Amino acid sequence: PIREQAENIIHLFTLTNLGAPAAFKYFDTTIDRKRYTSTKEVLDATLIHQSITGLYETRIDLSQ
DNA sequence: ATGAGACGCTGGCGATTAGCTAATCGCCAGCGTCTCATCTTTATGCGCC
Repeated sequence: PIREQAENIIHLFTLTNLGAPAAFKYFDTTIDRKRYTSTKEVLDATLIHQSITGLYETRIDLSQ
């Protein structure tokens, strides 16, 4: 039914939530958390030194 | 002429689970012949505008 599928579509949003990844379920399908076990890709990413309203963005290209 | 709005351990381990070039050196390399002819070219030796 449509209602249950809506509730479980709602359940799926925690995967797209901001922040730490935590587990959840869709019906009986336990959907675990996707942890990022390697931090090598950050080393050549873009450092974002930040400000309280997110209006004043200062960006640093981590290539030095 | 009342009954909604306020939703979790995760990070830091082990310990699986999975998977990959690279640096060093050594080995070891298809080869055998003949015939036949064919042309060149070189060393030396001989001549004045």
